[PDB]
Amino acid sequence: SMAPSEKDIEEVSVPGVLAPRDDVRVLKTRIAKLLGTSPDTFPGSQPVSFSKKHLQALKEKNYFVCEKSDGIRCLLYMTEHPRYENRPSVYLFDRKMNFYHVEKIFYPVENDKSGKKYHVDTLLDGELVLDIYPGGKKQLRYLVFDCLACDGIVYMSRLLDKRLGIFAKSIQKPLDEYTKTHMRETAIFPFLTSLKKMELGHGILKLFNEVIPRLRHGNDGLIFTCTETPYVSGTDQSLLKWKPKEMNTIDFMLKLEFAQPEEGDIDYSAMPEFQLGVWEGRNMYSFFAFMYVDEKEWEKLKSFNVPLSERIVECYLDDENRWRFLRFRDDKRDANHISTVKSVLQSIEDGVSKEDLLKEMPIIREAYYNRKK
Amino acid sequence: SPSYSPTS
Repeated sequence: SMAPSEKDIEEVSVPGVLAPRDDVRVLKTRIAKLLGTSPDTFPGSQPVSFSKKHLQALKEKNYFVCEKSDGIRCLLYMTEHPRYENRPSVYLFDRKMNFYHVEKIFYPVENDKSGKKYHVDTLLDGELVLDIYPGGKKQLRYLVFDCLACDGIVYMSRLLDKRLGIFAKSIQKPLDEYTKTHMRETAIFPFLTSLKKMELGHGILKLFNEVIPRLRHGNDGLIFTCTETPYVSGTDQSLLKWKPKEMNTIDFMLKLEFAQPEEGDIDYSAMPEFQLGVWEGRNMYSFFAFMYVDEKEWEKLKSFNVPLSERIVECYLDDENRWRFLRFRDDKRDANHISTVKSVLQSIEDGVSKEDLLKEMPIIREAYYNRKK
Repeated sequence: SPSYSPTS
C-alpha cells in the first residue's frame, strides 16, 4: 500500500473566507469592548496538561468531562458585518486571532416566526469537526462546549452550568425547532451546530467504552472542565486536557545510516540505523534518538518503494518508551523545534496513564456525593 | 436562569 502520510488524516477545513484586515480591527475592538479584554488578545481559555496533582483536584471540585476531538478549536462570534451594519454575520476565529467569515449560516431567535430577527453580541467556545458518514459523505459540525456571551450579556463570570444553560435555551433550542420544520433551508448551512456530549467527572469509563467509539470523527483525549469556576481568558489551571502517551507525537527529521562492512559492499536490504533529528537553528539539526523498527516493519517500509531518508516523520512513544514510526509529514518543511519537543516530552513525563486515571474514578465519585450533602 | 446538568 501507499506509505502512511498526512493525507490519511481527515482534516477539517474552516468553511469560510478570511476576514479582510480592516474588518478584523473592528471585530477585535468590538469583542474587547464586550468582554473587557485587550483587542489583540485571544479571549479563549487554554487548558493545562493533566498531571499527577490533578487526581487530587478532581476529588476536591465538581467537574465535567468531554471528549477532546480531532478538529479545530475556534470561537464563534455572531454580530453585524463591519461594512454592512444591516447584515447579520458569523465569524470563526482561532488562537492566532484569524477571523473567518462564514456565509449562509443562521441562528434563529426564540418565538420569532418571521425569521427576520437575529442574534448579535454572542460569543461561543467550540470545536469544528468533520463527521464521516457511509457513502463517503462528509458533514461539518460545530460542537459548543462553552458560552462567553449571549445577546449582549457577558456570562464569563458565571459558572459552567449557567453558561451552557443560556446557550441551550437561547440558541440551541430555537435552532432545533427551526431545523425540524425548515429541513430544506438547514441543509444549506456550511455546518451544523450542537451542544457537546458531556459527562460527570467520574463518568470517564462511559466515554471510553460507549461514546468515543461511536463518534463519526476522531479523538485525541479528554477535557476536564471545572463547574465551580468562572471562564478564564488564557491559561486556566482548572481546565485539564488528558491524552494517552501514544497521542503525544513529535515530528522528526529521519535519516537512515547503513552499516559499512569491512568486507565487500553494503547490503541495502539489511536493516539500517534510523536516526531521528530535531530542528534547532536554520538548517541545523541535531541527533535526538533512534527510531525502533523491527524486521517486519522494515520489510513493510521497503515494500512502500518510497524514499525513506531525509524526510519529516511523525513518531510516537510505545509501552517500552521507544520512538516508533507513525506516518510521513510531507506538509512540513522542518521537524519540531527543540523547544516544542521539550514541551511535549514534559507532558509525557508528568503524564498519568489511562489505568491510573480509571483506578482513581471511584474515589472521585464518592467525594462528589460527600459534597452533595 | 437555565442550567446544564447530565447524569450519570
